[PDB]
Amino acid sequence: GISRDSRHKRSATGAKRAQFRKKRKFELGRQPANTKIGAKRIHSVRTRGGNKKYRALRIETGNFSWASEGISKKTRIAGVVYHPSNNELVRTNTLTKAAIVQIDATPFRQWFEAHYGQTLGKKSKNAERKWAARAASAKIESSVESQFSAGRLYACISSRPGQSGRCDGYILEGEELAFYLRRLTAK
Amino acid sequence: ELTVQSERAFQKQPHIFNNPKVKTSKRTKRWYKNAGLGFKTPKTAIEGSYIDKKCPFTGLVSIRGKILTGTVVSTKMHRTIVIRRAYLHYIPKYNRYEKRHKNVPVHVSPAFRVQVGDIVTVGQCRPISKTVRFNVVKVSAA
Amino acid sequence: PRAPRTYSKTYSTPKRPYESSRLDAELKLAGEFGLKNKKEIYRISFQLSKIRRAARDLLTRDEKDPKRLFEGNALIRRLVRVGVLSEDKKKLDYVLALKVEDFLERRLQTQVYKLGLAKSVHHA
Amino acid sequence: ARGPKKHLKRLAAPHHWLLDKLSGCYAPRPSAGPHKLRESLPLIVFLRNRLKYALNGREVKAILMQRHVKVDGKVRTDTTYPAGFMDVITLDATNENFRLVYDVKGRFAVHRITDEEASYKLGKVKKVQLGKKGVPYVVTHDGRTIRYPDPNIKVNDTVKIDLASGKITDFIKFDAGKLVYVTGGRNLGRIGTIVHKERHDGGFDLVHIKDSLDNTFVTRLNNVFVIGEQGKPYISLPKGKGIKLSIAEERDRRRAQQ
RNA sequence: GAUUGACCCUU
RNA sequence: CGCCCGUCGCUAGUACCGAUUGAAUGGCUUAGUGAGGCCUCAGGAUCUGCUUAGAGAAGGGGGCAACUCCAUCUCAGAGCGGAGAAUUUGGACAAACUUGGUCAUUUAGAGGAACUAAAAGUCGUAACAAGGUUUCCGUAGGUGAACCUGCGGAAGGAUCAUU
RNA sequence: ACCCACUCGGCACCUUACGAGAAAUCAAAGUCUUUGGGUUCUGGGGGGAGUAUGGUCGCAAGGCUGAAACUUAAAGGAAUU
RNA sequence: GUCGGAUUUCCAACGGGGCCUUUCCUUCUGGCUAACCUUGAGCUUGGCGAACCAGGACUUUUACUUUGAAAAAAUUAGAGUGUUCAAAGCAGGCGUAUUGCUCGAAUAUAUUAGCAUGGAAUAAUAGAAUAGGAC
RNA sequence: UAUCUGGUUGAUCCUGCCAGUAGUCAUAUGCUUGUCUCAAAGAUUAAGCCAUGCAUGUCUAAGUAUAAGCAAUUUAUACAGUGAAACUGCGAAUGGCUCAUUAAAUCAGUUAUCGUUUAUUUGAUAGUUCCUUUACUACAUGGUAUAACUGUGGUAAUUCUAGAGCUAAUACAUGCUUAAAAUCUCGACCCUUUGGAAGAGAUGUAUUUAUUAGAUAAAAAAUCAAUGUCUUCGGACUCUUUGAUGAUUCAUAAUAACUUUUCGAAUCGCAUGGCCUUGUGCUGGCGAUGGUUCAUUCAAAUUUCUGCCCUAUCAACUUUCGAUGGUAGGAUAGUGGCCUACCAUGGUUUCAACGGGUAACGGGGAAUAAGGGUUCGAUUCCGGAGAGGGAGCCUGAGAAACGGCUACC
RNA sequence: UCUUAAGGUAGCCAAAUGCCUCGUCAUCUAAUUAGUGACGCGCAUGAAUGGAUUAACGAGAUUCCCACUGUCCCUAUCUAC
Repeated sequence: GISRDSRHKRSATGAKRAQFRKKRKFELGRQPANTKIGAKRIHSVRTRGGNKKYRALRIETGNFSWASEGISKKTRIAGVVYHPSNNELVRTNTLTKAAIVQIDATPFRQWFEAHYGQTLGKKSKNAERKWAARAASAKIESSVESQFSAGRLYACISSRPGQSGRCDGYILEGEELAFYLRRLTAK
Repeated sequence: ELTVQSERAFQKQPHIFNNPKVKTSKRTKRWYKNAGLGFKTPKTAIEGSYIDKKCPFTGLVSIRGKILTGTVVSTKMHRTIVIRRAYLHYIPKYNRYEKRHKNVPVHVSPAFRVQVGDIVTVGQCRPISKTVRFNVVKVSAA
Repeated sequence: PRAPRTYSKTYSTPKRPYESSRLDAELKLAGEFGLKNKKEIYRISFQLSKIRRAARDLLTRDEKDPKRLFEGNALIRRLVRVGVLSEDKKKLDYVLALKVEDFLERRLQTQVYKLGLAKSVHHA
Repeated sequence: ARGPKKHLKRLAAPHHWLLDKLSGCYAPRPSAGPHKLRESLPLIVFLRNRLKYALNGREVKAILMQRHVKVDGKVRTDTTYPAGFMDVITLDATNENFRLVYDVKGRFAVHRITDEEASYKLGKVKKVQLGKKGVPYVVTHDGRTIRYPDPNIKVNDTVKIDLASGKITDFIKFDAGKLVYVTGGRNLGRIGTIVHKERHDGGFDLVHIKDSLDNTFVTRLNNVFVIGEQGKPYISLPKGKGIKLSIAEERDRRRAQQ
């Protein structure tokens, strides 16, 4: 029953607009997804001209991208930690866009070991040569190493789960890291 | 706006990714654009630190349609101001005019510094808020 | 539904209902031209006023105006087609001063009496 | 409201159909097709009024579904198929081909041509893009898409297409000193031999257009349409050659060749 | 400088 | 012998006020209820398919008689996709109602008070002449009624005038 | 200090009309059907009525704003005989 | 000169394109190579731009005022039109009459508004003054 | 047709109204009413209430016909039907009607979508794939069952209907045949530093998360962490273009590359031309549409700029959390306080906001003037709204649809 | 005119003052000698023997409404003494 017009709102001067039309099909709204973690459940809704929209509810796994390393993998989420919109969303551990979640980083660790060969936290000659050639660029900074030792990476979801049914995101690196981590440690 | 990260969210231009690998001059990237229609992009918009997703140059809005001008009457609103558009409305029966005006609210990018009484020109963009539909492109008064 | 069909009046009543001179003139005109009503006189006066207004609005425009020349040529062409204006004088005085008497004396009913086919206006 | 209209009232159709406002409460609504609703001439009116070969709608439908008509070389068995401008209507019966072009005064006139001319048609491109599979293409005024055009064809240029295959037989660029055919506004139906155009950064470019008699006007770029080079045109033009001779001249030549 | 208050019918 | 004013008396009409927590209609509502549809964790049918061990049965088969009875149909126990019609966890849209807060809105009302009208009512004679106390204005008081009086003002005065 | 030319700014006066006006009369009430220097306020037949009602100011008396219903063919302006 | 479209000494006038009168149609780099310093015995190899294009710049701002989509449809009078004339619709008209052909249904935009364009009269806070004015 | 006349007085000049006069595609009414054409016609009060009858259903040669429907052809036992019905499709969202609401709201002209959807329509055909991967299966081909056909369910009843013997899908999932260049990779070796023969996965978009080719206008100087075109170590690097508009993160594709996998024809009609190591095999045309999909349009939604009658006996209006903009999110088809968390009294206003009234739908548009125009516009055309009022929704490209459903008076 | 000097003015009223009287009309109720508002020839209202009105106040008198309840329908049970 949610509507999406402006005729129900007060005019820019503050005048109460009169009732002009009934609520219209082309300006409707729908209930929030409030998608959660675990037991992936996607519901399909038929919209204007077909155009199936995948409303996510209790998603489980998502596709996260390390932009610097130019990699992307599927990975399960460990829960949200900070939300610019609302802290109640953080408490409810719900999923929305631009939400900061934790990931277990296991596929990323496996990619790092398979592609660079540097140990984290604690063989053919040709493959060793290739790894040594790709090496000498495994020293980005200290927080990434600390997070990978911890086994939980901080990443923000860039997708719209209630629009596409996918909780796709990217891992924080650089100034967004240096901002969100100081925000979390600031208490 | 002394601090560009005074908000809860991290203010960053979409899809402008700065590689941390290099350590040289200009370690961070800024995205601007030519607004078009002959309006020059200020060096402040070129080299600033603000984000302002609604900026004509450093934002994602495209300026198209009407191009208006007027003197600002209120600047007490964040990133948006109201200009006064004075005009004369013709009345055939009496064969003369009457002073009329219309306060239109427009969005002011942090590239421009404006104050009450300044004449600014604005260009139409997509609806930015409930009332704002124009973005300032030049300040023409001191 | 269907497009409307336009209909226009063809006559006009005098502004003063009882003018002795006008009543005498109209009765004499209708008696000498064999008319059944003053509505015929009203119709002919209506078209006379229409064409006089047309001529005045034509003279409104500047001399050597294309619209003025065309519209005056059309009006004079129709006037000479009905046969009232001179075939060798383009002086337009008759155009500005056509008369109800001219229009009725050009009308058909009196044409028979003029050419001598009935010898009486009412018999015609 | 609530969905696209299917009916068309009389007095709401474009005036250049030369319809009669009486004798019927409705007008034949053009269907979606190659041209716009307003600047199109449906086969029903073309066969009932321009040609009189069909007296009413039942006969019009009889012709089209009896398959005596092909539009642009294709039958197009639709009673109100939108037949717009520059398109060729071929009738194997009577072996007669028409090119739908505006007359001097902007009404789609009957323009009989031969098989050689009816083979092809001209069309101004609408835009040049890079469609799917990375294939460059041009979308023209006819709703036609031409695949793999040469890099030099740009906007507002026109293409002459053989109408049988996808080959680009010829094209005419857009530049000063080029003959055009103005389609829209007061000047629907005039021949151009243009001189220059005003840019006016922001939209609505205009071109200055002087006919043979040194009569010069202005017409929007979206309203201009080039149909050949200077001198010889790429198609044949109907009677009067579309020069807009004033009404005094009209009566002059009528009373001359009465 | 007193007391003189009033007078039903048409252009 | 003109004209003319007001009270009072008769007749009708008009609007106004009016106790009646007057009443009847549509808008937003501090608060409190709340039908139906729509978004959401969970209980119940059925046909489908893979398999090694338990029954009744349309030719017990390698020595035709102690051992495998043939996927041939029947029966309970092992693993899964199509109905989420009985509630609802959380909700949102939101029909339908109170004591109280308005719309020159509409409308009833005992009674009160004023105005308006026509040929012939009573009482006076206030004004029009210096109208017999010049008239009139503001204000205040008084009085059957016009009106009278005080105070200030005006001339539209009955003086355009003093030596 | 008066007496005489005489500028300037005031209160006013004295004879047709240049003009205005319905006239009385008016050097403005003129320069307005040969109609526009700028600007404010007010009126739209007589009454009902400066009433009712709602505001608002007032101690009050009352002041300011302020109608309709209804009634009416005149009411008025200059004294021409 | 063609039995009133025929215009040379046309010396009776003009917004606008050029020159002198202190009175110029925006940088600086280029492509056709910019109103041309460049005679091939009779439509040219390099000095300068805006009358198309490139990028920074200004009609600091108007009001005002001629030129084109602008009131999408019938009207305004019609080259013309016999519905019994006419109101009306757009019809209609002519063959060596067995053939057949064809003109035409356009012209005013119904305030204000937004567009592009020429103009400068009619009214300026704006410049540069306790110079953080111009090459 | 730029016009006036009677009424105040004994008479006179005047402001001043009353009355007269003439129009009304304004209405009603009275009397009368013979012909020719088009003719408005329950608008005004009650967008009051409605008996009845009708007003949206519809198929071809080309989805299904095996109906105790029908008349049946023959030098073919090698496939001619019509067709009262009912399932899949499409429409029923167009028409037509009425002005109730609605006074910056509709609407008119002009803008914009570089801020979005769009069934049919047109131009356009989709080879990259066995995601337990040199076999877990049918490509001269699939799997599931309610629709038809025969008795029964209630009284006065309705467009109410159930469990049986069956049936192909264009009703619903899975699947496949192309040995046409090439990158990223796993890896027997000489024991590095111009290196090279072997076997296999991705290369269409639906999520848009990383760089780009996505540049664009002039002459000299070399030692790099990580070698390209190059081949007379003194033989050069010029070829790094796949783009119009004023403007873009706009318009392809690659090293990353997800999913509950809509899809990449398990479709119907019409005359058989050619190949044979001779089959109920192989090759070749004319017609219909779901479906990656890309572009005016029929379209819709938002959307600039200016303009709307009366009223100040309406001067301040907009509120715990929308009235203000900003940041992030959700929802939308999409922008946007359309809504959610934090941050101000921000926004409008005598140039009249806000409030009230309208016997107010708006515009095109009748009645007069070369300019005084004042009214009216329910009504034939366009844009709105509504289907007794409010609210909610399914299907559908399109509906808040009311001759579609779900709830009172 | 007469008694006896004047004849009840402004106001107010079946009033805490009106016998007739449970006055008449309206309203309030299903029904009202009650209440309130009107009307007054008022047995016998009335002007510092003060008239009329009046905000606030009242263990003053009276009417109605909401809430509340064992007053009541219609009673029952429990505790202490």
